[PDB]
Amino acid sequence: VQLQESGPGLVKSSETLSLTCTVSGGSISSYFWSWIRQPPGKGLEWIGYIYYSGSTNYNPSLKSRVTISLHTSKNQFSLKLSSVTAADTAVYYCARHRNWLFDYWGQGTLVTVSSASTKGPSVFPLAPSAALGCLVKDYFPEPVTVSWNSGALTSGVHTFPAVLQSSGLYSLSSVVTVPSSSLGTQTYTCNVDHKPSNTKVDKTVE
Amino acid sequence: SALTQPRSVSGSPGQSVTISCTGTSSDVGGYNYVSWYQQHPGKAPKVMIYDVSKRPSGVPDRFSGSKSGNTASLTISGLQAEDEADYYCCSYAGSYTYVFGTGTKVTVLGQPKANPTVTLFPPSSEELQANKATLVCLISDFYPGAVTVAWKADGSPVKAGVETTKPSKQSNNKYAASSYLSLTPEQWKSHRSYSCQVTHEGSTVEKTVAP
Repeated sequence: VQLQESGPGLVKSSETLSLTCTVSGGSISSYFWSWIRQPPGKGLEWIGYIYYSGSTNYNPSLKSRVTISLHTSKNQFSLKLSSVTAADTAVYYCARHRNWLFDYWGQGTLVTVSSASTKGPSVFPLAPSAALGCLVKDYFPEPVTVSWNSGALTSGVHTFPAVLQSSGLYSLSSVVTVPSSSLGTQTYTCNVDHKPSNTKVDKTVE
Repeated sequence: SALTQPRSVSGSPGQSVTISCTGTSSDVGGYNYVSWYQQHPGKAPKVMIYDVSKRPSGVPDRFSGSKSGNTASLTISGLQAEDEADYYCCSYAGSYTYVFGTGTKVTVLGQPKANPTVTLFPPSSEELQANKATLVCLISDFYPGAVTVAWKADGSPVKAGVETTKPSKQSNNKYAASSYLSLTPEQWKSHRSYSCQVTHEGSTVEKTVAP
């Protein structure tokens, strides 16, 4: 049994999230068929399932917002989650459920919830008082790249993964650890490139 | 309420680890319908144990499961590289419902343990002029790749406005994580101090800032 989630990728805030799972290698006219998710944030969260008969049962905290339905003519089952917010951004997994366990899982699909349109970042300095950096705040969509001194500075650099904030906009940071006595003699510049908004920023830190 | 697992466990190749999974009499303690799932990055979770102690066909017998009262345990003997993954427990919770645990990363130790470097940056005056205030806690050069971050305002817990990233491998093979406390300039001004508290391998590193 193989399961494959399909879906919109991006959903606006307060819209309905709809996903489908197409099953191959066996029939959805046997057993239970379930959805589970994982916020980039937490572990797994069971959403609910549907028995092949059409009978459903949902996570008590999601029940009021959830519908799972069968589409047997295509060996598919679906999820509708109403009025999504930032807390619903997650990888959504479909899985077969049988004999008190979840025996076959899909690989999952990321749904991002954001009503944002394209926006380039504000880049703020993270000045030293030796570590220093750049806060690349409030951009959409991904991705941003960050270099330091146009590529010339690499040792002690790390650019962290983006967070998606409740605003529906992303932020990330990039930090560099440098020698204490370099602060007077040498400038440190983060080069932030956001292709989607056609924005490049060079910010020189303290 | 998600079932309670530890965040991180680790052991060397050939050695053993145990992962606990603590629920209640309504779930873990109420039935013998406890299963465990292994998840590699970007892969489908795989059932490793079901009904507390039973192994699916193909799963090596080095994986074993037990339960006492409200706590289930998964034990992985003779660790091999491929056992490095996230593991989740799951229980039947009554009235046709299920609850998953919070997840444990299992690390198979291939390099030296290391505690994080932690740097806490206050909001810049430039950001404050933009009418926003972001505290930025950057956490680098740790192994194994799992960390707990707690924010404090005047020493007491904060969990509004917190966003933390999952540890990422750096070019030097150690791990990095970031955390953000997002607030308004008046909220930033409404406390005497803020602290980012990072727990790793039973050790804490705390940095504090003030306006």
